Amino acid sequence: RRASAPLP
Amino acid sequence: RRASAPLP
Amino acid sequence: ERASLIQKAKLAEQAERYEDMAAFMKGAVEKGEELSCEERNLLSVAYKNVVGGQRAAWRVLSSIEQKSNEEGSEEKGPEVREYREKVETELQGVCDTVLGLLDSHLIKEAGDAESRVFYLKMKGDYYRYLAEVATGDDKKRIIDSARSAYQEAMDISKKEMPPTNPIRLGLALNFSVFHYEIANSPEEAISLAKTTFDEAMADLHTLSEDSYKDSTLIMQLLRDNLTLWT
Amino acid sequence: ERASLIQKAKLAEQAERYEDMAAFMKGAVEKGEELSCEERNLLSVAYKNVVGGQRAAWRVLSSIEQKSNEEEKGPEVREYREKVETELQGVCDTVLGLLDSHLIKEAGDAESRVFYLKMKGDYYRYLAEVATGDDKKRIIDSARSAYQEAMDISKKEMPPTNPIRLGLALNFSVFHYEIANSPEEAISLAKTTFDEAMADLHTLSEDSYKDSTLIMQLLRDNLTLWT
Repeated sequence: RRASAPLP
Repeated sequence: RRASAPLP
Repeated sequence: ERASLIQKAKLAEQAERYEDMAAFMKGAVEKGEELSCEERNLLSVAYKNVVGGQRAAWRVLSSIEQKSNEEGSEEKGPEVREYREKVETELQGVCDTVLGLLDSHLIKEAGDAESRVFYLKMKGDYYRYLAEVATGDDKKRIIDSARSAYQEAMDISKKEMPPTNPIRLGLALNFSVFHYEIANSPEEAISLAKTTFDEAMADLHTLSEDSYKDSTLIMQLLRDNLTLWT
Repeated sequence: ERASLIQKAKLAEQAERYEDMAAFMKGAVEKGEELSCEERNLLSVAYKNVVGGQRAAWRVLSSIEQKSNEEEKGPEVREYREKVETELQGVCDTVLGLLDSHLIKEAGDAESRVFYLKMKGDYYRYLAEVATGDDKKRIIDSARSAYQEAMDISKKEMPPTNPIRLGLALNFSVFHYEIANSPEEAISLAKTTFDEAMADLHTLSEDSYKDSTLIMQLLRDNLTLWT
């Protein structure tokens, strides 16, 4: 499973 | 912390 | 349709949408029909998850409110109280929905001891959650209603359930938690928890693989609390 | 009322009540005023948590629907998956509405305009995950454009190590691979972004280095997965 930008 | 009955 | 509500409730559990699950189960209960072991468990899981998240939320907001009062945060402040009270009202409403479903459809229409104890353990539980957030007049009246349901359930489970039964064990655990945390009786809690642990221990030699694993799980929680309370 | 909504939103985060947080933030945005770095982050955390739980739910219900179509839970799964999809569409439409009518317009700093344009592309990407035909292609164009307008501003007024720039490039390359059907444009974008930031790591303070190398690790992780 791929990753997208995390929470700021 | 104490425990109460778990989920069935 | 009733089967369609039970199906969407099993689907809502898989997707971890417990408020959706709760709504599908309440609607399944409202049909007037009796629940099987499966349906009862879906009803339990739905609401225990809904109310568990409201309890944990209330615990955080009370913790913050205590700190903001301790520091005299004049402005930080009314907002914790307004919001903690908002989360408390949502909790009270969920418990009132469960207790309503119990008193008006479930306890009455209970086919046997096993379900009647299951439903009376729920009533005692939801009154205990209510008592965790209650304050004065209401608090004492709610503590009496939890003890009533827990006692009526203890009587039925002692008379028509084996001491190894997971509902009996779970009931005794919750009632001893009520005694220690809510009723202010640690001795009645220790007495109840020790007795329950011992009676089930005596009859473990007569259980199959599935039976043994379900009973020793709750027995471990009984003894854990005993370790904490002694 | 505005300070009180921001306060109850910080409280809702602590209690992990993200739909409550979302409602408090939407109300704070609706006041018409600009968001600080803090408020901007509360708005991001609120909605990314709300929509993340709706996406994971949709993924499970589609997985079950695929299996039931392999033959008879079918009617109930479709009704319920569509119900969870409508709730998702509505949350994305609320965010995109806040961005287009209040946030993007009333944005000063290039940094906050890129932040909001990354949000716009993201929410259109989540919309495109669940979309089917006519609407799907129109959403994918809206996602591409918003991600492009943001890439342009971040290349012109942001360092390659900037975490918003890195996070934007990561999401855009995820858009290319998963949504737009261009793995080569995704690999090209992810490699380029990783290399440009790598070159300028020697100029960052302890905190900035940690914030940048976190997203850079996600860029290279996806690169490992796609190659």
